[PDB]
Amino acid sequence: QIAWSENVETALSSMGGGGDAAPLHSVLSNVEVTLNVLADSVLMEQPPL
Repeated sequence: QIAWSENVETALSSMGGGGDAAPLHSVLSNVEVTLNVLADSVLMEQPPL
């Protein structure tokens, strides 16, 4: 949560110049990428913790 919050804060601060392109997409992509790994890592067998 902290990493996501800092990333979004930095991206919004950078974008503050009247919509400077869209770095937020990268952040969003990052989340999706991470999510994909989780969606791949839950199918296998894992310890309960």
